[PDB]
Amino acid sequence: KTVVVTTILESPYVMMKKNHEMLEGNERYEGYCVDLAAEIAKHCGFKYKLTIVGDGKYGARDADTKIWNGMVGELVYGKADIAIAPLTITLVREEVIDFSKPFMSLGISIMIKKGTPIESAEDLSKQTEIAYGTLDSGSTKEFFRRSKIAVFDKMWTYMRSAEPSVFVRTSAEGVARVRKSKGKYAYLLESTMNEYIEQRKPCDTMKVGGNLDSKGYGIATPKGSSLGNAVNLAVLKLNEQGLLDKLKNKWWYDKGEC
Amino acid sequence: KTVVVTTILESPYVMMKKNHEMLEGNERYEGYCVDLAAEIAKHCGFKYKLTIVGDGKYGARDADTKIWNGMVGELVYGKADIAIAPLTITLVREEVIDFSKPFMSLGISIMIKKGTPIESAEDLSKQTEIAYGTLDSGSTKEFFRRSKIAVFDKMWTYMRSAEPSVFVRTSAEGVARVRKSKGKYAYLLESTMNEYIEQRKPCDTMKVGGNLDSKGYGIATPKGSSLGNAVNLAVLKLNEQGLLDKLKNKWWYDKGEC
Ligand SMILES: N[C@@H](CCC(=O)O)C(=O)O
Repeated sequence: KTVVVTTILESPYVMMKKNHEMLEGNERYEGYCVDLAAEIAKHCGFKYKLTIVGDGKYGARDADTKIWNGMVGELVYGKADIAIAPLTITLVREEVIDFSKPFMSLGISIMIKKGTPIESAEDLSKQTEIAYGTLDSGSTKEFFRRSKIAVFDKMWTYMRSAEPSVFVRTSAEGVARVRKSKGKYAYLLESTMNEYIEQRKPCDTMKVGGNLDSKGYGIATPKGSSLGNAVNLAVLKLNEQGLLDKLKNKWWYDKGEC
Repeated sequence: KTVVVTTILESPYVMMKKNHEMLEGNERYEGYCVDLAAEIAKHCGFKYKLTIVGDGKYGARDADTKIWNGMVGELVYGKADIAIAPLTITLVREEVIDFSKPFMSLGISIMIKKGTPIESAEDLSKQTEIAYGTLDSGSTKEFFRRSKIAVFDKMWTYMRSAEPSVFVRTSAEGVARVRKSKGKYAYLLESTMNEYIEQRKPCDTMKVGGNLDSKGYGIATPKGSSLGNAVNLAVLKLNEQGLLDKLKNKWWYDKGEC
């Protein structure tokens, strides 16, 4: 009756502890989602096993094979009982798995190298010297592609045809590109990651402007799983009790290096 | 098979149109939730009738009789098919009705008459000169009643017993009390409402400090209703289409006076 939890190595959600090689089982891991898993399991009265998603992906459907990858695939295909991770609640995912109400909110945001003369999306859109882009797939890119807002439409037209490519293959790549580009690249990404990186050495990036959209991370379970009802109530309780806000502070701010 | 929508008069979510006595049915109303209802109906392929909740309340469960009032009551007891309203998703409500993923975020916040020497809940809690209260039969009051967070527990202990009563029957009543009390009343209400009022004449109130919590409004249906899955998908679709932010921007900000 041990619950198999799928999650992903993404800081500060799930990280290998300092001495992890000398440790076993759930004790190898630390982070926001590790803490959150422990609290959900306590509330629902279950034992569980943390497992890192085999392919290191969140969950997208291949247009050709129709196969779901990532944590969503592990749920869809019966390999895990619950995903506890920074997994964005999207329409296509909601169609195939069940989600709790969100445990954390986020929106698209702008990361700059400190000293970059940019304070908003409008600022980016009106100029050319400072390049800017998104992950080469997912929620952030799709936001721009689809936007009917003039500023964002202008930004998309620019990003889609910019040379060399302004797209990056991973979050770490986007962050590195801001850091290496001497103020000549701004990266559009989730607020949560932006805010986390801002609190980390070498303390050379900053989040600017308001968020461009709004979405949430949810706990996911296989469609119709009986675990879903209980974990959803657990999320609502933990939020109301102030525990979710505490955990955010714990992992983003309390020991911020900046 | 007309779907009966319960809702509530609350600006800018649902408002009486100017010539409403000369108007019929759904055409009597305007606002964010009126627009949202139309969009959800369109996505979901139903006809509907907007109805204003009979008792003018959001919804709470009486501790003695255990009966639910407000919009929640109308869903619980079978008097409406769906609520499309600024209806906060809470644990106690989630137990008795179904909710979509949130279509708007909010937190409890403090409204003051401008120059009132209060910057935080802590400030309110440490003094008695400036009275403070909340809306009856809503999630803000239920939050304080249930809170084990020390500062909020202290504020509830005060509010529950304050004379004369610090509680109001409608959001508009709390706002008027703030405006008429020469800085000696502060009103605890949701950030969304606070920010709307802050940008309306006579421009004499302000939101102070950070939000006290973080939560969201959901579209609600009776537990197990078939409309639920569909309406939830609609909310996700509308968010991904930019329509929720469009409506927010339309009814807030665009309508600012101050
Ligand atoms: N949105 C709240 C009402 C407003 C309040 O309680 O401040 C509810 O659903 O009860």
